[PDB]
Amino acid sequence: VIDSVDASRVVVRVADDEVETGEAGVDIYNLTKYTRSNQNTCINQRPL
Amino acid sequence: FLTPRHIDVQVVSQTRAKITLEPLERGFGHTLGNALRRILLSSMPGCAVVEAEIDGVLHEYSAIEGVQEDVIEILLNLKGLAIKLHGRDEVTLTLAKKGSGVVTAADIQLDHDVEIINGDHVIANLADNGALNMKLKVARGRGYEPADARQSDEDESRSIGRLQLDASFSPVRRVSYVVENARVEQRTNLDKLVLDLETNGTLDPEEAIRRAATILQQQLAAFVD
Repeated sequence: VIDSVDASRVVVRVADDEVETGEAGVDIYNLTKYTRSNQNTCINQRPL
Repeated sequence: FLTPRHIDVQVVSQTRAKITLEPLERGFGHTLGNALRRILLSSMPGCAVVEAEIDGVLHEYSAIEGVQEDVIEILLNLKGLAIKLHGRDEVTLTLAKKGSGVVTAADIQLDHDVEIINGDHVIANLADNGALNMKLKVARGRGYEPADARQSDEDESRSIGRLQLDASFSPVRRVSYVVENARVEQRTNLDKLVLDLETNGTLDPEEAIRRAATILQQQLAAFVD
């Protein structure tokens, strides 16, 4: 389940079925901002 | 020989409104219908957000903390607002909200001369770890104008603080006219106009025909003088 949605990053929880013993919920997804590509074009990620 | 008097305004909805002026003479019905259609789309008084200044961000490309949607998507939602200015030509509005609550068009502070038509229009999504605060500035214009053409009100110091938008205000969206038949028991060649006006709500459909009449009369007066 998603914990918090932000334009910079998004975090999600880990279910109890597919989890380890210690440190069950660990998921840090850092969304990239407007950076320069190889063709001088913009690239970004928006949470949906 | 015949002049339209005491027109009728059939308001079927807040946005879409039809009007039937008068049964005119044959030949002048289709002529005035196509003439009035190009006037309502060329130049009409409207108001929109010209610039928006945020005290938490430098440029419009970088996003902020706490807001789900991007800053560019926030500036793209301000264009869809419908703000009506009765007396004042240029007014400054504010907006501030803190907490896990979505912001809408009704979150703007009320004013005695500023009336917003839509209230269900969302702007951005918030959260508990962040908040937003900005100042809005609207103005009265005639037609479409980009941000690079109206280069004014600058002192070579508000570059990093103030952010400009693309003024694309247009109170009229769709215009449709048909030629119907009417009876007056005076002649056989009678026809009326049914203008299917689609206004976003910034102006009343009754004043749209009056404002479109004085502009056409001013253009035709050059032939007399």
